[PDB]
Amino acid sequence: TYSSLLEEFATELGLEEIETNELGHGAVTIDKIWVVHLAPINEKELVAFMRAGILTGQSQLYDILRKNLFSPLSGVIRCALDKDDHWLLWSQLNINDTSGTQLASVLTSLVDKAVTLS
Amino acid sequence: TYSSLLEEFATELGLEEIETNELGHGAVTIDKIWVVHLAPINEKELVAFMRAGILTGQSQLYDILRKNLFSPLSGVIRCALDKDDHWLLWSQLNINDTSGTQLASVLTSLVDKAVTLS
Amino acid sequence: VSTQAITSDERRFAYAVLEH
Amino acid sequence: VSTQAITSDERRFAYAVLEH
Repeated sequence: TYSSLLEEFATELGLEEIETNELGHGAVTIDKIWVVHLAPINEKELVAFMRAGILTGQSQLYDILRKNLFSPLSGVIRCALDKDDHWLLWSQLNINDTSGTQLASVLTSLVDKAVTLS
Repeated sequence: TYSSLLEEFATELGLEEIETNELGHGAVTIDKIWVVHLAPINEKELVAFMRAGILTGQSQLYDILRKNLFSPLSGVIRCALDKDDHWLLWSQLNINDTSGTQLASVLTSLVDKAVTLS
Repeated sequence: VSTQAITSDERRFAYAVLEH
Repeated sequence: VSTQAITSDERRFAYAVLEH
């Protein structure tokens, strides 16, 4: 099903078929600027993630930390910093619970949050 | 099972039986200083969480953000800030996947991380 | 884990984080 | 979501975040 999930995400988005390596890691490019990495991470779950560029200056820190609470809902977007101090955003999702169209939805959220930090 | 989970956490810890309200919210006190709140949050999952007190001064911010990455593993501890700028830490766990002794384990981790921030 | 069962002004601080 | 399929120096930045 991780591969059936990518089979369907590719459909709800007419794209050739997402090439994965041996760790099922794949990537998609968005508005030509954003690379979203997709990867199974456990037996039950995948990660979608991406690089978004530098920390404003400071104190978007508090604002993310103030929103880094738990949620009843899937697809929440989380932010970390890079070794080299770029925002990294990601979401982790139950692979069986997640339709191809939920995934596209997470990615849009991913790319919204980056636009806003960047 | 959320109630069977608390039934077993109470055992692996000889405690009377954890009183919950109508939202199954319960609490435990630890080393006499730490209150750990337990609550079902979804149909599949619970949250364990707690207050830990004030932000050093600054820049433990970056350090948490640098560690706010995704993980293959359950029971990871996450940190937010309070309205009133206290650390809040929490972990969210699949209620069916989680033994009473995994839970005690999360709580110890919860309380370790607070001691270290506080 | 070392200690045991109770609460106070958090069925306040709790009750709330539980939506915030 | 608006665009489509590829990658470059991230089978590096990726390959790595995938353990870090």
